[PDB]
Amino acid sequence: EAEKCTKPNEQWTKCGGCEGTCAQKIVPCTRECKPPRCECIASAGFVRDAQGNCIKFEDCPK
Repeated sequence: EAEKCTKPNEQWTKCGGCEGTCAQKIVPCTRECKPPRCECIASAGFVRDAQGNCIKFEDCPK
């Protein structure tokens, strides 16, 4: 109801910074939340490929 982003994955996220991987949907990160801006979203299910590529969880290798 508040998606002001265009490119895929990169969606509006108030607290950015770290994220999750295809092995750690949740990475331990203190109060290191980046300012509000379009970026990846772990709470939704986006993971960063080993190449640091923010992509849906299903967009993972085999």
